[PDB]
Amino acid sequence: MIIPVRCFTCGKIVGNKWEAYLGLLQAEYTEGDALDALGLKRYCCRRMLLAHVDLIEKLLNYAPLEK
Amino acid sequence: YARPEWMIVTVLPVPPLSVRPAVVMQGSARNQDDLTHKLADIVKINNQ
Amino acid sequence: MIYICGECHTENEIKSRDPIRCRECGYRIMYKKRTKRLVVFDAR
Amino acid sequence: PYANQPTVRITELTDENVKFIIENTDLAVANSIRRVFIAEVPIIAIDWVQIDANSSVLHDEFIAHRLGLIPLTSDDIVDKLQYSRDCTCEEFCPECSVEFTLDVRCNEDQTRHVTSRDLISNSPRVIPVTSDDILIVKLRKGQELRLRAYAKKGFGKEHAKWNPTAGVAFEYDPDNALRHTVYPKPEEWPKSEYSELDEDESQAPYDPNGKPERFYYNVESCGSLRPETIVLSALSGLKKKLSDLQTQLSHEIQSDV
Amino acid sequence: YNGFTGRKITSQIFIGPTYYQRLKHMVDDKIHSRARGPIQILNRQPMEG
RNA sequence: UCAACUUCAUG
Ligand SMILES: CO[C@@H]1[C@H](O)[C@H](n2cnc3c(=O)nc(N)[nH]c32)O[C@H]1COP(=O)(O)OP(=O)(O)OP(=O)(O)O
Ligand SMILES: [Zn+2]
Ligand SMILES: [Zn+2]
Ligand SMILES: [Zn+2]
Repeated sequence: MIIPVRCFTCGKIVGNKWEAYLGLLQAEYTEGDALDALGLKRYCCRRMLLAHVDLIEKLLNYAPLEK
Repeated sequence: YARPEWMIVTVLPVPPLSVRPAVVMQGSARNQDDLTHKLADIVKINNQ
Repeated sequence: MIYICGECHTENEIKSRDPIRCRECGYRIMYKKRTKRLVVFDAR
Repeated sequence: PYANQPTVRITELTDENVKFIIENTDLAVANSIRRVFIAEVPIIAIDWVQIDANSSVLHDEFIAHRLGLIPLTSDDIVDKLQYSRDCTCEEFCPECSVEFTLDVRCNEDQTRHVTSRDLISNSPRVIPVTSDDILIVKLRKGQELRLRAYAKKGFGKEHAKWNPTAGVAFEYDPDNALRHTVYPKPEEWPKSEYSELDEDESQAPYDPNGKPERFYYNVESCGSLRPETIVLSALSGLKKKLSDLQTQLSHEIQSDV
Repeated sequence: YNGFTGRKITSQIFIGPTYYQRLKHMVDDKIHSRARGPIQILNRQPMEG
């Protein structure tokens, strides 16, 4: 739903890297090159960003219960 | 222990209420067991 | 209590034994609204 | 009949990483040092959350989880702070905990990214490793997150939120000479970064009298503690565990006498 | 490397990222115990479920 | 704190 803080396997913080990952993907960088630029080295951490599905954006489309 | 005449039904045994419990909902209503309804039918026909 | 409206999201106060209809929108789905008492969550 | 004298050589030292080599040490001591890196180095993390208002899509305990996983600078005061159990005061106080507050509302139309930057600490030494930022939640217009949190000292044995390190790389015998791992086809196996072998030789010759020594460590910090002080705190904590064990052992021996 | 002792595991182990699913069957929903609890009306025997 | 029925899952 939202990018997890900390990779499950090791615990490196991956929560701060999702917006930068998306921006690098918009730049031109391939997924692997963007992951390298963010500093993700072990495949455990690269799985976190590479396989993440951001549903929080779809959930934000619904209007809040209390405005 | 068993005479052939006793096989023919002249008196129908009515089971106790333990055999046919009254099924209670919310105290608002009391459904009756299938046996109670069948015995009611039998009593009606017998009275007729 | 105070019930938030389902559609117009405006809090309306409905007494007991009163029909559930929001004033000014008429929607029939209200929500009870979060409690004042606070619950502690362990971050674990 | 006595302990060997270990030696340390630090190869790399960066704000996020310490690469070092420990020589003339036992495998058990080295492995337990690594184990203490992971699990028994104290750190500061949020363990109490009280959410006054959460209209975000994520439920309250999801928000609390994410807040707990957020690293917090614990370089100096984690040694000063006491555990909540040790502290005399009921619940939590400045000595046993640190207080954070979050009051964010998305008044504007554009989606508001609540970050670790929005967490405000009562004591300046603990900050959420902000000096991007960890994203706690995204708020649509009209959605608000208000909460108070208390961060306490603890170590990774309690919960992984208190792990001070990301990945501890531990290797010994880079070229297989003790044959602790027996390769079915040695040539197919990639050389280690610490390997000193020539490219032709897949494995070093079997050393019958050898013992695991010259352990290689790479300790990556999560940012809460500096990677050097993770290792120093681990050594000190292991020494303190041994000293407590010795004190209890002496007391029980005296009792038996 | 063995986590408890630090020694290399002799047999090299197959590791990789595989997708795993959490099925809805959880132990907390299944654990059950009975001791002189509620009893049915007709059979006067322990209830079901 | 009822009971019948159905369907869907678990071995
Ligand atoms: C091995 O035999 C067992 C038992 O006989 C018992 N059992 C299961 N279903 C039934 C049933 O409908 N009726 C009756 N009477 N018994 C039943 O289950 C059988 C096996 O079934 P399975 O073949 O699916 O076991 P996997 O081989 O599949 O095991 P995985 O790798 O998933 O753990
Ligand atoms: Zn990782
Ligand atoms: Zn309304
Ligand atoms: Zn205190």
